[PDB]
Amino acid sequence: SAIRTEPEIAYRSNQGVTRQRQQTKVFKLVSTYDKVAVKNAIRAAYRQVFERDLEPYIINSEFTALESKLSNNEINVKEFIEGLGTSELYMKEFYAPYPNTKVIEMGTKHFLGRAPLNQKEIQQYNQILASQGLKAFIGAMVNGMEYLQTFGEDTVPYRRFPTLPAANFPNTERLYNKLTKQDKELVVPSFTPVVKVG
Amino acid sequence: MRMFRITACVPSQTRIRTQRELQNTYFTKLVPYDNWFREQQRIMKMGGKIVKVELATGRPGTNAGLA
Amino acid sequence: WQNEVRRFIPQEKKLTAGNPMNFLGMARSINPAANTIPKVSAQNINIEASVPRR
Amino acid sequence: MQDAITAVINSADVQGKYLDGAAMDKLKSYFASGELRVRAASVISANAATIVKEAVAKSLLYSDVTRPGGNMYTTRRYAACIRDLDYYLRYATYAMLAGDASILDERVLNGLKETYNSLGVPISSTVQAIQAIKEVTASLVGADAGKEMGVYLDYICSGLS
Amino acid sequence: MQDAITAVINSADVQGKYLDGAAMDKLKSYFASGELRVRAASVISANAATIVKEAVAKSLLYSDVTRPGGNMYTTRRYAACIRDLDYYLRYATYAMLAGDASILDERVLNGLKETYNSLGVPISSTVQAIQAIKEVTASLVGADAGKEMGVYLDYICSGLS
Amino acid sequence: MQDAITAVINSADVQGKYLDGAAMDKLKSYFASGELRVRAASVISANAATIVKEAVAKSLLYSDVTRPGGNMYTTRRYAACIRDLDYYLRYATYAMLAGDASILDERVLNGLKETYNSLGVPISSTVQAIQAIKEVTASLVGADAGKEMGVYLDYICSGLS
Amino acid sequence: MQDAITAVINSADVQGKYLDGAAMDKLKSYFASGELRVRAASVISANAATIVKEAVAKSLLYSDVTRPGGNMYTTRRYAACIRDLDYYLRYATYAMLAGDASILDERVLNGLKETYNSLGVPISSTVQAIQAIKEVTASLVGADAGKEMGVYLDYICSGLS
Amino acid sequence: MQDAITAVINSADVQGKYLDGAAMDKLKSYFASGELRVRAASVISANAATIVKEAVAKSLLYSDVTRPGGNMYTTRRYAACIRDLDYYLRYATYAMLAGDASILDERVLNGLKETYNSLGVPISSTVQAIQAIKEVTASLVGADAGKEMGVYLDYICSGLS
Amino acid sequence: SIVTKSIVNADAEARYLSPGELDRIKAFVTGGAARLRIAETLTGSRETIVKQAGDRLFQKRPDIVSPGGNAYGEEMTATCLRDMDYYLRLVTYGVVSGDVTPIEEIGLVGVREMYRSLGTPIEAVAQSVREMKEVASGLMSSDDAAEASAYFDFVIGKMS
Amino acid sequence: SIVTKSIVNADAEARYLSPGELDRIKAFVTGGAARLRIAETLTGSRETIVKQAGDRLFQKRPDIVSPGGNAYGEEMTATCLRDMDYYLRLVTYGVVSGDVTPIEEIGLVGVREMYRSLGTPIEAVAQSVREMKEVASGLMSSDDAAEASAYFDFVIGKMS
Amino acid sequence: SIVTKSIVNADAEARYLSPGELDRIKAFVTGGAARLRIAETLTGSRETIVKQAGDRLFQKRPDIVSPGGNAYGEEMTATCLRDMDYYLRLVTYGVVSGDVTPIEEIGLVGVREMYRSLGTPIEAVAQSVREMKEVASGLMSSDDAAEASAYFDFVIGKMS
Ligand SMILES: *[C@@H](C)[C@H]1/C(=C/c2[nH]c(/C=C3N=C(/C=C4\NC(=O)C(CC)=C4C)C(C)=C\3CCC(=O)O)c(CCC(=O)O)c2C)NC(=O)[C@@H]1C
Ligand SMILES: *[C@@H](C)[C@H]1/C(=C/c2[nH]c(/C=C3N=C(/C=C4\NC(=O)C(CC)=C4C)C(C)=C\3CCC(=O)O)c(CCC(=O)O)c2C)NC(=O)[C@@H]1C
Ligand SMILES: *[C@@H](C)[C@H]1/C(=C/c2[nH]c(/C=C3N=C(/C=C4\NC(=O)C(CC)=C4C)C(C)=C\3CCC(=O)O)c(CCC(=O)O)c2C)NC(=O)[C@@H]1C
Ligand SMILES: *[C@H](C)[C@H]1/C(=C/c2[nH]c(/C=C3N=C(/C=C4\NC(=O)C(CC)=C4C)C(C)=C\3CCC(=O)O)c(CCC(=O)O)c2C)NC(=O)[C@@H]1C
Ligand SMILES: *[C@H](C)[C@H]1/C(=C/c2[nH]c(/C=C3N=C(/C=C4\NC(=O)C(CC)=C4C)C(C)=C\3CCC(=O)O)c(CCC(=O)O)c2C)NC(=O)[C@@H]1C
Ligand SMILES: *[C@H](C)[C@H]1/C(=C/c2[nH]c(/C=C3N=C(/C=C4\NC(=O)C(CC)=C4C)C(C)=C\3CCC(=O)O)c(CCC(=O)O)c2C)NC(=O)[C@@H]1C
Ligand SMILES: *[C@H](C)[C@H]1/C(=C/c2[nH]c(/C=C3N=C(/C=C4\NC(=O)C(CC)=C4C)C(C)=C\3CCC(=O)O)c(CCC(=O)O)c2C)NC(=O)[C@@H]1C
Ligand SMILES: *[C@H](C)[C@H]1/C(=C/c2[nH]c(/C=C3N=C(/C=C4\NC(=O)C(CC)=C4C)C(C)=C\3CCC(=O)O)c(CCC(=O)O)c2C)NC(=O)[C@@H]1C
Ligand SMILES: *[C@H](C)[C@H]1/C(=C/c2[nH]c(/C=C3N=C(/C=C4\NC(=O)C(CC)=C4C)C(C)=C\3CCC(=O)O)c(CCC(=O)O)c2C)NC(=O)[C@@H]1C
Ligand SMILES: *[C@H](C)[C@H]1/C(=C/c2[nH]c(/C=C3N=C(/C=C4\NC(=O)C(CC)=C4C)C(C)=C\3CCC(=O)O)c(CCC(=O)O)c2C)NC(=O)[C@@H]1C
Repeated sequence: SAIRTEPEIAYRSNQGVTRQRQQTKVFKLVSTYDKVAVKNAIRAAYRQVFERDLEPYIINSEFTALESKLSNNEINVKEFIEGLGTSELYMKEFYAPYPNTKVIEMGTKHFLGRAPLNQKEIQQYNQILASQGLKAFIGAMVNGMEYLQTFGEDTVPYRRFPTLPAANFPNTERLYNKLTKQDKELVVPSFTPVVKVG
Repeated sequence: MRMFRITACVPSQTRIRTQRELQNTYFTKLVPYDNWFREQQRIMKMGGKIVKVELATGRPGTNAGLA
Repeated sequence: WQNEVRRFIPQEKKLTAGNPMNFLGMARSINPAANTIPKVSAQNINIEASVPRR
Repeated sequence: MQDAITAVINSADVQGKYLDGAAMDKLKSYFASGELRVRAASVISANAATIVKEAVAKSLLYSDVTRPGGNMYTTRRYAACIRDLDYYLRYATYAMLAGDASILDERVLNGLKETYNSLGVPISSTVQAIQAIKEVTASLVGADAGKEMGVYLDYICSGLS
Repeated sequence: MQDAITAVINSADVQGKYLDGAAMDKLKSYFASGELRVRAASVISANAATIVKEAVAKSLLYSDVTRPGGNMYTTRRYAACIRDLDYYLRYATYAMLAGDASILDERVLNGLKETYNSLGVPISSTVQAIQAIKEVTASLVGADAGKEMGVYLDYICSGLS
Repeated sequence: MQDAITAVINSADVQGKYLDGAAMDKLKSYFASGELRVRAASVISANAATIVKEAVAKSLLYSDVTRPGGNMYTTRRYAACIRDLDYYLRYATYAMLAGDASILDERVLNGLKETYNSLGVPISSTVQAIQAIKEVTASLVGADAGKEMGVYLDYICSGLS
Repeated sequence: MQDAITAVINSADVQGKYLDGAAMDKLKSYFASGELRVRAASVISANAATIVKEAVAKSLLYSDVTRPGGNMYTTRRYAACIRDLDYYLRYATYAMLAGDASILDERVLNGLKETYNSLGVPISSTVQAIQAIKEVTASLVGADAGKEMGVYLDYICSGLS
Repeated sequence: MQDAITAVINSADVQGKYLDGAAMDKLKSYFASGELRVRAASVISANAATIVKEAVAKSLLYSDVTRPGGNMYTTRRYAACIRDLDYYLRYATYAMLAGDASILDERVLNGLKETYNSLGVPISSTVQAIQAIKEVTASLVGADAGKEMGVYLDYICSGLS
Repeated sequence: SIVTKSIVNADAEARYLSPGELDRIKAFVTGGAARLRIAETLTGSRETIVKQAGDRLFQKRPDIVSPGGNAYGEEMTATCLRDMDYYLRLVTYGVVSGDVTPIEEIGLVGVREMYRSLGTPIEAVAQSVREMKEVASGLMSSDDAAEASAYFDFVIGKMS
Repeated sequence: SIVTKSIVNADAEARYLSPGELDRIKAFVTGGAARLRIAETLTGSRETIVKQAGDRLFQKRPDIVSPGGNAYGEEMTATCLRDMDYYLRLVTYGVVSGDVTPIEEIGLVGVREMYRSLGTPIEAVAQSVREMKEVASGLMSSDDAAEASAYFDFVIGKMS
Repeated sequence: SIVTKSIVNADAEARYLSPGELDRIKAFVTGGAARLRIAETLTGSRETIVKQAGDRLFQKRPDIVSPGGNAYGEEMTATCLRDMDYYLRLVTYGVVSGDVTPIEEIGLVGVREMYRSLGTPIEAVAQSVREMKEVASGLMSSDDAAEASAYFDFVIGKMS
């Protein structure tokens, strides 16, 4: 119906979920013989974990040992991602300048690819941060069931576009649509309970 | 840090994945000690068979200096 | 010609469920039997065989 | 989430006392309604595809939004729409079994407004869709179970409005 | 507000120079269109009651909002909806005479979605009323003169959505 | 993992016929035993920490295993042994629920004996700890349920040996 | 984050000169603080659970907050409040070692007010808890270290309130 | 705002139907209660100040809220609190006249929660002050009229809680 | 609540409720009269169960009441009996709800951290709720004793 | 050792050891003579420290050795004194190492699980090590009392 | 304070402070030490000044302490002396601040609503603080009595 003029043409051309869901590349380390593909997966892992290339934020590559083990294929991409998480660079750029709730947000963005699911997950990961630091936090969230059901042992994590539960997709959208160090506010501070127990 | 090396065979029981899957089906990986119990629980929940496991790093029965 | 003079204390706050003041009387009615003071000095004990071994 | 008996338990818990006679009377009221709730849930779970089929046919098809360029166009978005009404009907069945509309504003309405605003989803078109589900389920299951389903479905409508 | 000619002037003033040849070409394009804009504005101002009358008749009567309990019920609210559509048509005529869709987000769409959300006004019913408005207007003033009315009424729809 | 019923299904399915009378009798036997299995599960879930506490007290405490030079010296290795025995009790309770030791083969015994040989863990001392768990839970749940509970615990012992 | 020594280093570096006499006597003030701060950190890390324990005993325990209805009610919320006070005490100790509240307003206070408003956490009750930590630390570490600890804790109070 | 009669009228208006027997005997119930409501109105309007006087005497005098540091300290805050209790009593009398709580919904409880949270007003002490008003007016105006005044003051308490 | 638990499981599996869960809800919604009778029995015998189980606990473990113990004074004993009344109320709530989720949400998550902060022996709290279970099963009918002892059993298992 | 802590930090950040931690290791190997002195003095006076600190622990908390507690009987207080001697040897190991890593990797992680399985009052064990700190500070030189009591105080903080 | 009243006046009149007004905050800060002397002598002699003021009120107006009165009781005289000391605190705050602003902001705004809620005579409490003025003029030096008694004249005129 109607004449369908150019302003609303440009509106409805990008209408629903943005095309970045399909216009990406999933980095699966298929074989370690292709050293070029190994290097591509390693740089993609750097970009996924630290939201950008880590060239202006190193003296030299401190993960070169992890690159060597990954190229020799006695560690997997899951262990490479865990080694990136349990590193001084990740805590310098994502744990030192942020409160622990923001650390939960940025950690699940970089590692699980999506926003925190619920207040139960927030409480669990906050308890792990309060008790054992961030290394056990990264280890738990990487060795959890969801990481292996989505990515597995050979796939670099990517930005995910979930449907369930509620607010997970918009909080993921607002967590990924802002670029690095854009603001210090909390996209998902906590989920307000509809019923207060006691 | 006294890590393990394991070989495990993890099949897929719910999906027929059409790309290459030996690199996450039959693999040899270095697993740290404090992560190894959780990793083994994860593999046995996912249905994998631990073919081989050994302490390739460190000395067994150490009391102190395990870091 | 009587006069109603109130008190420095307010009205007493009504005792509720979570406050253990309502269980003070039942604790008194229990009156739990404490233990005698143990007369052990631990200088005469020797830690090489009094630790059990099985 | 919270159902009717957990609502009674929490209402006793916030004041700290045990369950008195009025709490047991509300419990027996929920126990009387449980037969109707179970049979309505079984009927909706059996026929759940037909309800959203009839609702989309009654309120969404042959319109500007499914004419090309609209949000109901581009079949991925149509399948997401069918999935969204399936989600609405399933969580309304959950709230109908519960007897309390806490699951609706915990696991559905949380962020749904700005989800649809970010995705450009027509809000009142969705509201008309859930109302289409409302009279389809009312004609399906009856007046009283349909009344309860209507309560939770237009609770979803009022939260989405 | 702003029109096409002051949009040319402001685009010159942002970059800080004078009016170049492309600015003169855009101005002369507006001067060429201005006769059609004036004629269409005169026709719409002459027939403006008939457009809203036929649009409400073909889009709003005999509906759930017009049945009691709905938003179109209660003659005060009915005449307020008529006055709202009169405002939409008058400001769309302003925008068509102007040549820029700045008057809509400066004088119509500013807080309008918040107004209708707080007021419980059906968004899709208002949108389809605007669609009836632009269909009647395009049938009245022709396709070429109705193209700009379609631009600005669809701009109202896109802002209000 | 598998249970008794799924073991019956798989044993029928490998030779590819329907359930014969022997399979029906085995299913009847498991359905009869399920009452005792549920009550033993509740008793063990009550006394999960008590059983492992009494078992490690009666088997391994004040011995060469927990003395310096032993494998259970230091709080790290004590907590590891306590966690190992607790998971043994929980998974043996799971096998007692299921009526089949496939969960023991698939989730307790694969990669465990070789891990213990890699860490130098005493197989005989772990076996004696599991026997102590067996005697404590046999005295605590009864002889009838303790029979199959000890059957699964000796299955764990035979897999570990 | 930054401490006082890197604060004067960065203040020298932003204007681009070397260390001058104001930097000299500021560094002399920080080194003179010195021993007192590291001894206060040692005794706080010594009796770390003690301040939070009798701080909750002094301020929060046996009141309507920890009675049913309050936010200290239920064991999960109690453990969460103990976790929050351990966070506050640890970060106040960190700011005490630093000599600046950069770790306070950069690791704690941003987002804390709005997440406490989302969770319904009583700001005044948390303030009284922080005052209890201030009093017990003043009783445990001395006078000068106690009052600079009080400066950091009521900086937390001023940021949160 | 609506009373019981116009609440019945508006409910039947949204229902789109005439007054059935439920509307008629609810109206007869209001016409029965009207004499009681008028007499209670006369008594409360006569004793408007004294009810607040004895209620604040038996609720929050010589207490910590009247102490310095409390929120009823200073004459400004004290007279503001007395005017607040006067507002609560007058609007409870209005709702008792109406037979409906819409006046308390739109003119009292609207914004009062976050207003008192911004002011630091003690909610529990305010609620028990309203409870003291309830006991004084129940002792003054009678049992049944006091019961309607009590249920409206408890509606104010539940809205403020 | 059993309805809440079945709804949570169906939501986790992203499906409608199974007929087994649905006729379990039917069986609960018919048989709830016995469970509310158990709840009225516990509510009527609230003070005597706590009193007798407290006396039995202080006989079995007199070093929570000795000098140096956690619950020394009469006020401390009153706090002990207050915690006993708390857990009896939670067992009543679990009996009414048909599932242990209210007990978990109110008084079993972080109980180890709470009693670590308070210095309280949680094995002695497990002994306390065990003696409450023993007294309730003593003064309750045997099928009702088993029904209440399931939730008492869960509380004992999560404390210990 | 703090050279092991510095080697962990250097290897984790994948670079050579910083000159800061170089001269901290220099300070450690200069002060190692005093550390060794404190080690053999505590080794010589282990028995008087453990006996006096156990006595003061029993005056502070008499419920420990009363009937019903964890340590009732000469057998069950002998194992408590043996636990105290274990922790004293761990403190000597930590003092002679320079860090707290051997103390935490022998006896502080998993110790809550161990003493929870044993039913032990971990706060009373913390008070026991407080009394050990007091007796060792009384028996030992005042200048080294701070450096030994800091490691005792680490044990207090990790244990309480 | 005089500075805060002048700066509120200047802020409302949309201007900087007038040089006469800066000259008068200048005069206030030069002459401020005598105000501190007034504050410290009233703080030193607070109990005797309120003793004499209350006693002479009870002589002058026996209806206040008569049966049926608001201040009949022993309790009621005690809370009357409370109000007396409150207004003494306000006068000390005012002589420190150099203006009537703390007195009006704390104890004069809404005071008629409070005292008609309580039934107390505002003319009687004005007589009370007038008696505080006269005994303060008796007890304290004559030159500072001008300022102190003047602020007392403010509060009696504003209150009566
Ligand atoms: C004959 C070819 C087959 C058939 C077709 C059939 N389809 C419909 C209804 C609809 N089809 C669509 C299709 C699309 N939406 C998209 O975005 C795209 C890709 C660009 C397509 C292809 C839609 C939206 C509808 C709904 C109605 C509408 O036009 O919006 C019908 C009508 C069903 C009804 O009862 O309304 C039919 C008949 N049916 C057959 O049996 C043949 C196999
Ligand atoms: C004969 C009596 C006269 C007449 C009437 C007539 N009215 C309409 C259409 C409508 N009338 C209303 C009225 C109301 N809306 C309200 O909210 C209220 C108060 C309760 C009233 C009274 C409305 C909304 C309509 C719109 C259509 C609808 O059915 O809702 C018509 C139909 C006109 C058409 O072309 O559809 C007619 C015929 N007309 C006459 O000539 C007599 C004088
Ligand atoms: C003797 C000359 C006077 C007297 C006094 C009187 N006062 C009360 C009780 C109250 N007085 C106050 C006053 C204040 N609150 C404040 O915050 C301040 C400073 C800003 C003041 C001055 C208040 C609140 C009360 C109520 C209870 C309380 O003490 O807080 C009484 C008792 C009245 C009663 O009914 O209990 C009396 C008798 N009587 C007089 O005639 C002189 C006025
Ligand atoms: C359908 C008739 C109408 C409509 C909607 C529409 N929705 C989507 C996609 C999404 N909807 C949601 C919302 C939810 N998340 C939840 O957790 C719940 C409750 C359980 C809901 C309702 C989300 C997160 C998405 C994105 C997920 C996805 O993979 O799509 C779309 C598709 C957009 C796209 O680009 O795929 C559409 C079209 N739009 C209409 O016009 C109808 C009125
Ligand atoms: C078919 C000729 C015979 C056979 C097949 C069979 N294969 C599997 C499962 C797997 N097959 C592979 C092999 C590959 N994956 C790759 O990516 C590549 C190179 C591109 C090869 C060669 C793997 C890794 C698996 C395991 C993962 C999976 O299951 O997808 C099975 C299933 C075994 C099971 O039950 O888990 C079977 C049955 N078996 C026959 O009898 C045919 C003769
Ligand atoms: C004494 C301060 C407190 C106390 C002690 C107590 N301990 C036990 C039992 C054991 N203690 C240990 C301790 C360790 N093993 C290690 O490897 C290390 C680190 C080097 C330590 C600290 C162990 C293993 C046991 C188990 C017995 C055994 O050694 O075989 C008991 C006995 C409890 C029982 O037998 O069930 C006691 C009483 N208890 C207190 O209340 C004092 C506060
Ligand atoms: C206790 C009966 C005896 C024993 C125990 C002991 N275990 C460890 C460490 C580990 N044990 C396992 C084994 C398991 N993996 C599983 O999946 C399961 C069942 C669910 C079990 C039981 C693993 C993987 C570890 C290493 C991981 C970890 O420690 O967290 C130790 C420590 C060895 C060390 O050198 O630190 C010990 C001592 N040894 C004995 O002497 C007891 C008789
Ligand atoms: C304790 C003084 C009072 C209080 C506490 C309380 N806190 C929570 C839960 C949370 N608190 C936080 C806050 C932080 N995020 C950070 O990053 C930091 C600093 C590192 C802090 C302090 C968060 C994220 C939570 C949620 C996660 C969790 O529960 O651990 C609660 C629970 C509320 C709920 O039920 O969800 C409570 C009760 N409330 C009081 O009444 C005490 C006076
Ligand atoms: C008295 C029971 C307790 C309390 C009272 C208190 N209230 C205020 C001030 C305000 N009260 C209101 C309330 C209303 N205004 C309305 O118009 C209506 C409905 C018609 C209501 C319910 C408002 C808006 C205010 C703020 C405006 C004002 O300044 O008066 C105060 C003063 C707070 C201050 O900072 O001055 C107080 C103290 N607090 C208590 O402690 C008593 C228990
Ligand atoms: C008695 C058998 C044992 C024990 C009791 C004891 N408890 C306390 C104090 C508290 N207990 C709680 C517990 C709860 N809060 C909750 O919300 C719930 C679930 C509904 C529970 C179970 C709390 C909060 C306290 C703190 C005080 C308060 O009432 O808020 C004490 C006092 C410790 C103190 O230092 O005051 C004691 C002694 N101690 C034993 O030895 C028995 C094993």
